[PDB]
Order: sequence, then structure tokens, then C-alpha cells
Amino acid sequence: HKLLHQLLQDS
Amino acid sequence: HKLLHQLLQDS
Amino acid sequence: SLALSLTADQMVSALLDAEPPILYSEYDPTRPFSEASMMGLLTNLADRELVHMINWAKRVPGFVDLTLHDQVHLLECAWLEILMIGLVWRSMEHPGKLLFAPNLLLDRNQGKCVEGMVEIFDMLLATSSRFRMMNLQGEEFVCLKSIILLNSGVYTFLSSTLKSLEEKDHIHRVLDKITDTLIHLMAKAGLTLQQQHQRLAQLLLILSHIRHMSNKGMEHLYSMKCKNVVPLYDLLLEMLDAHRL
Amino acid sequence: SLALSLTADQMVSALLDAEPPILYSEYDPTRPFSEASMMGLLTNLADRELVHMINWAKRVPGFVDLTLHDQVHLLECAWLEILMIGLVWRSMEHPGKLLFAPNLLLDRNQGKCVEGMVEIFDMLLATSSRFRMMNLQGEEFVCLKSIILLNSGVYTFLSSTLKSLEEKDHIHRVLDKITDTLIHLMAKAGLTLQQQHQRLAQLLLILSHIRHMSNKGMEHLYSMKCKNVVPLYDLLLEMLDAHRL
Ligand SMILES: C[C@]12CC[C@@H]3c4ccc(O)cc4CC[C@H]3[C@@H]1CC[C@@H]2O
Ligand SMILES: C[C@]12CC[C@@H]3c4ccc(O)cc4CC[C@H]3[C@@H]1CC[C@@H]2O
Repeated sequence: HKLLHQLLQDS
Repeated sequence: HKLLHQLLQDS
Repeated sequence: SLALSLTADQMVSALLDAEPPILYSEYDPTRPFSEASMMGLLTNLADRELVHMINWAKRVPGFVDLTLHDQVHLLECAWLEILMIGLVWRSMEHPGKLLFAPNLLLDRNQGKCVEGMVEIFDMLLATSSRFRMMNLQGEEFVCLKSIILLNSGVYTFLSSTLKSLEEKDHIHRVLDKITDTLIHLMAKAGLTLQQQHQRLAQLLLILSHIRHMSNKGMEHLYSMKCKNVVPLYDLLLEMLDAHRL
Repeated sequence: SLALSLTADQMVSALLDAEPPILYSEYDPTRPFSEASMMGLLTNLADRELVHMINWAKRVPGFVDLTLHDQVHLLECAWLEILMIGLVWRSMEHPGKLLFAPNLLLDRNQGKCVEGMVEIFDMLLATSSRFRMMNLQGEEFVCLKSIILLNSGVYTFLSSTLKSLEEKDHIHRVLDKITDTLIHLMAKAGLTLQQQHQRLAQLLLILSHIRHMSNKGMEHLYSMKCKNVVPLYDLLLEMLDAHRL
């Protein structure tokens, strides 16, 4: 589940 | 599709 | 003699009067539950309920005004959603359990007796919990169940000429009367206009989850059928096959 | 700084501002369409839209207040329903056709290039026709799409303690604000209270059909994946796999 979880955390 | 169609038509 | 001339009170009375009989599961089953015995009990119950569902649907205001082909389509679309909403309603007073019938109360661990069943039981249990948190009333439940019957199959008819257009319009007008009925019940209960709209939205959004559960339940039943684990009656077979046709 | 303190106008403005970029399909494809080439174009478009969907969801009032695990769950649940509602909205001005992108307008017969696709195209076309008959407005469409994001996965979280309860409550309060927003838009358009409740119900009942289409679309994509006909990016793979996990 890493890709979505990582893309959501940034900014 | 006969069974349902026949059961609906009666009374 | 028209469904469209009913007051909100007359609609509720017609829906309560339409209610099917209460059924009991097949008497004294052997302990413990096998995948075949649990599936057999649940499908035998579902087939008997389907027989009474036909009579119930014929008493839902506006249903008998449709063509026989359209009545068949609505039932083939909605059958499992209607069985599930009934189950979820009956299970509200049994946290963590599903009341399939008064003599058939199953917990989530009993669901583990059938491959892929516990996941469906969990979604059903979550819906029952949601209905309890909302304090769903019996008069609201009957409106929701009739909404399922009329709405589920309404976007999936063919284009059967101008008659299909007339039929869809009729269904949408009956659905509008049921919305007016739910709003009246909420207004009579003392809810503000804002609370009335909020509650109507919350109830209707749960129907999207019931649709999802029915699709999952359908894939599960087809899988149990294919494995040659359960014998099925033609009515249940016809209802299931309409979702493969 | 809270989603729950927004007025109906501020909610609409926040949703319109959240809108993702408009994408064009991959330039100059070969004629005619093969099952592999059509699937490749549609999935490449869906993966690019999913990347922008993440940024859109982060701008939906209330979404970033949830845990990262919950944001992941909501997106994994709703992704295909959100792609489909966007498609249905874009296709309203193209009767009998689906506007996947401004340079990718497909008719139902073009759907026949992929096994099992025409049945899905027909359900999408029927939803687009329904939106046209209802004269769905852009401000209503953005409310519906945010309702899908927040509602789709709300009955399928685990029980992740009291934090899960807090999260579900938060989502339900944001959904209540979106209901208030739809009602305000209808009231401003000059609809009577009865017409406002009727229209809200009609819009929310369409979300049950979108859920059904997403479940069917999911089974279709998994089947195309399995046949080794389409290469897929990890984001799309992760979203699809969440419905098999
Ligand atoms: C359709 C299944 C068997 C029949 C079950 C039933 C049987 C009777 C009833 O009133 C409701 C339900 C709901 C869920 C159904 C199950 C979901 C999966 C299983 O295959
Ligand atoms: C998921 C499918 C490929 C991607 C398609 C798409 C691609 C882009 C988009 O904006 C919407 C849709 C809706 C339907 C999807 C199709 C339904 C079945 C097919 O497998």
C-alpha cells in the first residue's frame, strides 16, 4: 500500500 | 425468464 | 386507484400492509456448520423469502402499473439488496450478530464456515451498526426497501420504445412520492428542515453500500454454485443468472 | 481553517478550485482499435487521471483532516466511481457517445472492440442520459463527486479504535455540510422545498448506479489484466488490487 500512502504525505 | 414472469402474472 | 394520489400516511400504511410473512429457518440442524450445510440453510431461506418477495412487490404502490417485463427486471435487479436490507433491519437489536431468521442467529465467526463469507458478514454487520446509530425507524425502513425495488433496475432497462420512457417516468414519480413520505415522517418526528434533508441523504447514501454488498454477495453465491457445494431452486437460480446475462 | 465552518458558497468555491487539470489522450493513435490498443489508451488515461485525483482529494474540504490510512482507504474505494462520474459529466453534451478526453470521443460500437466493454459503455451512456434529463449543474456535479470520495469507503474501514469512530463521525459531518450545500444551490435556483428534497434524492440514488458500474468496471479491468492484454502502472494496479484484498 506504499505508492498511494507515499504520494498523499507530500507537500 | 419464464418462472418469475409466470409467478407475477397470477391472482 | 393510483399510487401517485396517496398521502404520505396512506403510502406508509400501504407499505406496512405489503409486508411479507416472517419465516423460520429449517428445523433442528446438525452441529457444527459445514460450508455445504451453512450455504444450504441460507439459500433455502433466501429462496423461500424470494417467493414471498414477489407477493410483497405486487403490493408496493406503483409496481403493478408497470409491464410484466419491467416488473421482472426490477425484481431481478433488486432481489439480493432487498434480502440484505431485511437482514440488516432484523439484526439491529443483535450487535455483532446477523438474525437470518428468529431461529437462525449467526455471529461473524460462524460466517468463517463458508469460504469468503466472513467478509460479507462484516459489511452486513457494519450496515446494521449504521442503522442502530441512526435509530432507523420501521416506517423509514419500509420506504427504503420500496426505493430499492423501484430504483435498482431503473437505469438498466433496454430502450423498449416510448413505452420504456413512460415506464421510467412512472417509476421516478413513485420514487418522488416515497421521498415526500420519508420527509413527512421526519417532519412529524420533530426534525428541523436541515435535519430532514441531512437524514434523507444519510439513508440514501447507505443504499449505495447495500448495492455494493449485493454485487459482492452475487459473486460469492455464483462461486459457491460453481463449486457444486449448494443445490438451488429455479427462482433463486433465475435471479442470480440475471446478473450473468 | 475547518471544513465544518464553511458556508454553502465557500464549499462550492472550494470544490470548484479543487478541480484537476483537463487531460488529452495519447496523441495520434493507429486505425482501427484493437482490444489491446483501446484498453491501453483507456488505462493510460485512467492512470494519469488517478495521479491528479490524489491532488484533487487533498483539496476536498475535510479530506486532509483524516489519517493517511483513512485517506488511502477512501481513495482505494472511490477511484473508479470518481473516474466514471467525471466521464458521465463530460459526455452529457454528446448523446450516444463517451467523451473520455476532448480528443477521445467513443461511440457504443467502438466499445465492441474490447470483450465485455459495450455492456459497461451502455450503463455509462444511460447515466449520462439521466444527468441530461435532470439538467445536472456543474456546482451539483462537484458536490456529488466529493460525496463519492467521502462516502464510498466509510462503511468499510476496520475498527481502528476510538480513532476510527472519530474519523467516521468527521466524514459524516462533512457529508452533512455537502447535503446543506446541494440544498442551498437548489433553493437559490428557485426550487420549492418539495422539489429540493425530490432532486436531492434523485441525485443520490444515481450514486447507487455509479457504485454498481464501478463494481462491474472493476471485474472487467481485472479480467483484461489477467488475459495479459494491458500493461498497468502501479497506482492503477494498487487501486484495482484494493478490491481483491
Ligand atoms: C447470497 C448469500 C446466501 C444467502 C444470504 C441471505 C439469506 C436470507 C436473507 O434474508 C438474507 C441474506 C443476505 C446475504 C446472503 C449471502 C451473501 C453471500 C451468500 O452467497
Ligand atoms: C476500467 C475500464 C478502463 C478505464 C475506463 C476509464 C478511463 C478514464 C476515465 O476518466 C473514466 C473511465 C471509466 C470506465 C473505465 C473502464 C471500465 C472497464 C474498463 O476495464
